[PDB]
Order: sequence, then C-alpha cells, then structure tokens
Amino acid sequence: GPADCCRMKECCTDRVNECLQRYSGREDKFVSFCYQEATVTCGSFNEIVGCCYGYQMCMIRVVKPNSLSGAHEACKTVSCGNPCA
Amino acid sequence: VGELVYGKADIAIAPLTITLVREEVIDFSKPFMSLGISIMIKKPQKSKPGV
Amino acid sequence: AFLGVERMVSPIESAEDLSKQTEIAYGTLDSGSTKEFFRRSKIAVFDKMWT
Amino acid sequence: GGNLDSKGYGIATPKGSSLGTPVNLAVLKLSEQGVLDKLKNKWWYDKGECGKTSALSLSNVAGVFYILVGGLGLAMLVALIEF
Amino acid sequence: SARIVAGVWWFFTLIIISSYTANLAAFLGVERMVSPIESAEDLSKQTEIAYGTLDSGSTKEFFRRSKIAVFDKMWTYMRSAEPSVFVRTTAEGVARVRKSKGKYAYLLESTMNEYIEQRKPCDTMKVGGNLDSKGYGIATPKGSSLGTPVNLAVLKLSEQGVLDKLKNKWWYDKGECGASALSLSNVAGVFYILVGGLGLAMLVALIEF
Amino acid sequence: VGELVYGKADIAIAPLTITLVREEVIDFSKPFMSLGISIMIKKPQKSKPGV
Amino acid sequence: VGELVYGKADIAIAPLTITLVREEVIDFSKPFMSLGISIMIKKPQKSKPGVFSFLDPLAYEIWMAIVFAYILVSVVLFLSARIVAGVWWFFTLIIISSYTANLAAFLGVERMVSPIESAEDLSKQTEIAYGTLDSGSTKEFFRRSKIAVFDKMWT
Amino acid sequence: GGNLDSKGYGIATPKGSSLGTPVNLAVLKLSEQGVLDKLKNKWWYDKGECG
Ligand SMILES: CC(C)S(=O)(=O)NC[C@H](C)c1ccc(-c2ccc([C@@H](C)CNS(=O)(=O)C(C)C)cc2)cc1
Ligand SMILES: C=C(C)[C@H]1CN[C@H](C(=O)O)[C@H]1CC(=O)O
Ligand SMILES: C=C(C)[C@H]1CN[C@H](C(=O)O)[C@H]1CC(=O)O
Ligand SMILES: C=C(C)[C@H]1CN[C@H](C(=O)O)[C@H]1CC(=O)O
Repeated sequence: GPADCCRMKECCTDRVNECLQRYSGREDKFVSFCYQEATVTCGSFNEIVGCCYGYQMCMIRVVKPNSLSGAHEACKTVSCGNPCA
Repeated sequence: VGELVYGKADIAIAPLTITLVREEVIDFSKPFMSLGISIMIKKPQKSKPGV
Repeated sequence: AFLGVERMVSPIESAEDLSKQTEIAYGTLDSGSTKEFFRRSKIAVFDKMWT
Repeated sequence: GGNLDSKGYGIATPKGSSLGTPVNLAVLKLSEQGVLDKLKNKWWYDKGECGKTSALSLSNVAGVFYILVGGLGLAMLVALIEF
Repeated sequence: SARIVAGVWWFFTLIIISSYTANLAAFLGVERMVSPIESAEDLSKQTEIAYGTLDSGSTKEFFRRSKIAVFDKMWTYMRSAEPSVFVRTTAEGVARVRKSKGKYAYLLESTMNEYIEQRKPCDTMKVGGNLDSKGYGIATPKGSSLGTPVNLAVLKLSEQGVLDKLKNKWWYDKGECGASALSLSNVAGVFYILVGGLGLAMLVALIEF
Repeated sequence: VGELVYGKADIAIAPLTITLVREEVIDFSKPFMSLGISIMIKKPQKSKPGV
Repeated sequence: VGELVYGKADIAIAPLTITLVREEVIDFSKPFMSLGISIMIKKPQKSKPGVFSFLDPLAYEIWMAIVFAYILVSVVLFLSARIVAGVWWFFTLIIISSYTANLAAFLGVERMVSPIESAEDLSKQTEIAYGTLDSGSTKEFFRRSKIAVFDKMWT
Repeated sequence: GGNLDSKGYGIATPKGSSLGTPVNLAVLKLSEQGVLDKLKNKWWYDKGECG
C-alpha cells in the first residue's frame, strides 16, 4: 500500500483547505491546526515534515482572514519541498 | 492543551514541554525553565568491605 | 587486578551505551513529550532505542 | 565554574511581519530534528583541536628523599649527643 | 644511632622498590593495551587519524550514496577535509599509509587489503571487520548469449573449488609475509651490570691476595 | 562497463564490484569472489626496545 | 525447487543454497546472505592454567640465564664479597619486581583448548565421529567433491 | 575453524518469470542500504543469549 507523492500532496492541500473552510475569519489562525489534521488524514513520509510542507508555509505566510479561497487557490500548486527531511 | 484550544481555560502554567506539535495549536511563551531528556539509574553501593 | 577492576569499570556514560547493551533494560513514560520524541525520531541512536 | 545566568539567542523579526511564525516553526523543527545540535557540533567541537599517562615522575619520590635527609639529620643529632 | 639510619634507609628503599614495581606494571600494561582502532565507527569518532578512499570507484560512491549514519559522517569528513584524503591509485594509497607513520588510514576492498598485507615489506595490516558485504563478478552486455553459459561456468568453478584454489594460488602461496610477555632485552642490562659487578669482585679478590 | 554497453567488448573479466548502478546497465554473473570495504593501517613495531 | 518448476509456487524465499544443479533449472537472485559449510562441536571446559602458566610471565631464556647467573655468582663467591652480595641483591630485586609486574599484566588466560583447528584434522582421526544432514547441499557437496580431503570424509 | 566452502543463499524464481529482475534489483538495493545486514543482526546477534 504505497502512498505515492502526488496523491498525498493533493490530499494534503484538499484536507487543509476543507478544514480551513470550517473556520471563517479565523482562517489565518488555524492554518497549522488544519495542516496537522491534514497530515494525519493523508499520512506523511516524515511525521515532522507533514504531507506538504511548502504548501503549509505558503498558506501561513499568505492567508489573511476571509482571504481563504484566493490564498489556497494560489498556494495549492506550490512545491512541497523535501518530504523526507 | 485541550482546555486551552476549546476555551475551558485562559492560560496554562505547568511543566509543559515545548513541542512543534503543541506550538502549532497553542502559543508558547519564551521558556521559563530549561530541560532535556536524561537518564536515571540506581547509584552503586559505596563499600561492603568485610575482612 | 582487584584494585584495577574496582575503579576501571564504567556502568554507563551516555544513551548510546544504553543502545549498545541488552543487559540493562530502559524505558520512558506511557505518554508525554519524551515518548513522542523517541517515536518521531529519525536519529540513529534514538531510533534504535525506540525500536 | 558554572554560568552566571541562563538565557538564549534568537532570530529576530519586525513586529507584525509575515515571516515571524514561519521562522519560529522552522526553528522548532530544526531543534527537534537535531539540526541545531549537529550544526553546533559541526562548528564548535568536530574540528576542535584541543581534544592515561605512563611516564616517570621525579616528584613523588622527593618527599621520601626529604624524610630520608631528615632521618640522617636526626642521625647526626644522636651521633653528636652521644659523643 | 645507626639503628634509625638503617630503619630510615630501609623504609626509603622499600617505597622506592615498591614504586618501581608498580610503574613497571603500568608499562607492561601499556604493551598489554589493545584496540587503538577496533571499528569503522572509531574513525568517525576521532579527528586525529585522517583516512580516505580512491578518487573514484565503488567505495567512494558507496560512501557518497550511503544514508546510514557512521558512513555518512565519514563521507562528510572526507569530502570536507584538506588536503585531499583521496588517492589516484591503490599503490599511492598504500604508500601514503606507509609514509604517514600510522597517521593515515586507507579504506579499500578486503581483497586488495589481504593481498598487500601478504606482500613485502609487510608493514601494513587490516583492522576490524568489513564495512559492507559484497562480491566481484563477470560482466556481460544485457541480452548477450554468453550470460547464462558464463554464469553456469562460474557456478561450476565455485563448486569445484577452482576459485578457492585460484585465490590461494595468487594471494597466499606467493605471499612473502609468511603465516606473549617477559622481554629478555630489558633484563639483559641488569645481567650486564651483574657480570660487571662480578668482574670488579674478581679484581678486588686479586688485589687483596 | 562502457566498452560493454557500447559494444566494443563482448565480456568483462576483472575485479569489478557488483553495484546496483552497474546491475541496472549491464548483467552480472553470480559473484566469483567475496569482499567488503575494509580499513588499512601501518603495523606497529615493538622491535629493538633496548636497555 | 519442484514447486517452482511445476508452477505450484511463483517465488521461493528461504535459506536456499545456490547450486549449479538448481541454477540450471531455476533462476537465482543475487545472494542475499553469505555462508559456508562449517564445523560445530561442544565447547570444552577451560583447559586450566597448568604449571606452565607460571613459566609464562618469565621466558625460559630468563630462567636459563638466571640459573647460569646464579652459578656464576656462586663460583665468584667461591674465590670483596660485599659488592657481590650487593650486586646480586640488586639483580634479584629487579628480577622479582619485573616478574611481579609482568605477572600482573599476564593475569589469567582462561582460554579453552580446541580439539580440531580445521576440516582436514577430522579426516585424520577416527576418534571423533562427524556427520551432516540426511539431505541438502552439504551432503551433496561431500558426495560430488573431487577434492582429496572431502572425498575421504564422505567415504 | 574456518569454512569448507564459500557460497550464498538466494531468492528463487521460475525461468522466464516477470518477477525475477524486480526481485534481483530489490535484493541489490536492500544490500547497499544495509537492510540485509540490519536484518541478520536483528535475528542473529541483537537478541543473542550468549554473553
Ligand atoms: C554460486 C557461486 C558462483 S557464489 O556463491 O555466488 N560465489 C562464490 C564466491 C566465493 C562468493 C560467495 C559468496 C558471496 C556473497 C557475498 C555477499 C553476500 C551478501 C552478504 C550480499 N549480497 S551480494 O550479492 O554480494 C550484493 C552485491 C547484492 C552473499 C554472498 C560472494 C562471492
Ligand atoms: C511529567 C509529565 C507527564 C510531563 C512533564 N513534561 C512532559 C510533557 O510536557 O509532556 C511529560 C513527561 C515526559 O513525557 O517526559
Ligand atoms: C581497484 C579499483 C579501482 C576498483 C576495484 N573494485 C572497485 C570497483 O569495482 O569500482 C574499485 C575499487 C574501489 O572503488 O574501492
Ligand atoms: C536445512 C536444510 C536441509 C537445508 C538448508 N540449507 C541447505 C540447502 O539449502 O540445501 C540444507 C542444509 C544442508 O545441506 O546442510
């Protein structure tokens, strides 16, 4: 049962986004929470790194309250970086 | 941590270890005390000389 | 030889020595930051210890 | 001796900068992953040039030489009080 | 009067002979001392003794591509260290081991090590076990007709002991290097002063009579 | 390996170490000799201790 | 091997020794483990020091030399004597001290004796019986071996 | 004493099976990565009951 890469990534972004949709206006505050849950649901090659790290960082630095949709739409294509380190 | 996230407590003061997993959910103040994972064993008996 | 044997022997120095011997069992708490540290650890020695 | 006080260094960022939290989480990750430790060991200790002895000491015997000369002194004393 | 003289001198010579005995015990302990390097790991743990591999080949690449801790650290050291610890040829590396007064260690395959260890001047040796376990082989282009016959042939030679006999032929048989305590030399001096003392004794015995 | 791949030689017989990188490009026969990465130093000399 | 040839199994993972006869019918992956036919016996009780462990810390050369030195000093005294007794005392002092120290370095060996140091020695003696499994690559090796020693052992 | 002969074990696959080459490359990768070594050390030595 391999987790591949891309499937894991698209899962990661999708779960992060879907999670952040639940918190309206607090979106910028809960990015790490939703990333945690997303890393749990989609699994990770490195527990510390998470499903997609670069996406997480992109979201954290970009996402502002109520700015969720555009921010995510911009951040989901970004390079995830090294999944093992 | 749970009480903090779900708002059953306004602050948490205790020997709470700072971890990235906890830093993601909560906010940690600068460390008020320093520590590290260490090893504890039983000290050897000094002497049992006899003749 | 006796007097030599008394002082010469060192029971334990560091965690690595714990990793290298099966004679002295060792462990942590059922939960908390230490166990989780060992679990998530990709560092050789701690990995071995966790296993 | 020990340290007078216990404090630490840190990466500093302007208040309300977007970089602050990413930098912080990065430092935590590096800490737990052991990156900080290995880095410090790299620069401080690893290339450290400063790093049991089977050899002779003339000094240990000196005391007994002193007690010998003292004994000979007392010997001269007795030799004198006799004559 | 003379009693305390004899006593003090006796105590003095007592502590001195005891101390001599003990220190000598320490020196013989020094010769008894083992394990300067017992493992690959020890080279990783000490910076005093430099070590290296060939400029290219399977060993260097093994270290480069290795993700396991010790060898990784070793690779880091080797790549970063100056002057270069890498040598062009095997003979150059061995020569470096010989010239370095034991300050340089050479990482090379078990075969070459055993062979050079069996060759004069016989000043070199292999320490500890092997880092990895692998083998040589006869190589053939993919999809060649020779592959299976060659393979079955190598198997035949293996079971027949031809390979073994061959290695024994080239390695050990032609080898020029060949196959506890109580140093006599140290005592020889005290024997010499003994004979000298007896000589002086004969001298006095003659001058008296 | 190159001479073999580009067909300038039909076979290669030499102390060629079996590696995954080489096994991917060419075909290796079963190993005719066993070896491993090892450490070589200069043997110490206790000769001529003297008086 | 049979299950493999007749298609009752798609793959074989086991301590299966690579042999030419099996390599002819089947395909062997590169060897995942290295081994060889070896000899197993019951570990002996420690051989005990014996009396020679006493003559170990002082080489035979030192004993012969100290005897010749002894009789030489004796024949010197036979023919002033103060320096003889003094030099001899110094000599025996250095020797007993050196022996004490070296003995300390020597301690016990506590090494057991080995009845048979190699395969051939089993071929040379009928006292210790030896054998292999009822089947498998080892027995087959002994059977087909054209080498003198192994031939004798198989016989 | 030493060994009488030098040989090895192996994974066996039917001639012309599709699994053969994947299995082979897998064994090679495991070899270089030290998985085989670690495995033997796991089952043979690490739990070793003698000394
Ligand atoms: C049947 C014979 C041709 S033989 O047994 O294969 N070769 C005889 C020759 C003495 C020999 C015997 C055994 C080995 C040998 C060497 C290493 C290993 C294991 C530890 C690693 N496997 S590997 O194939 O070398 C690796 C690189 C994947 C297993 C076997 C290498 C060479
Ligand atoms: C004492 C307990 C249960 C706490 C205290 N600090 C660690 C923590 O904050 O999780 C725990 C201990 C440990 O797991 O080493
Ligand atoms: C002697 C040389 C250059 C060859 C032999 N085997 C290794 C190989 O198959 O590349 C090389 C040595 C090494 O890499 O340590
Ligand atoms: C256990 C058995 C019968 C097997 C195991 N290895 C050898 C083999 O693979 O044939 C046999 C042992 C042997 O021949 O002594």
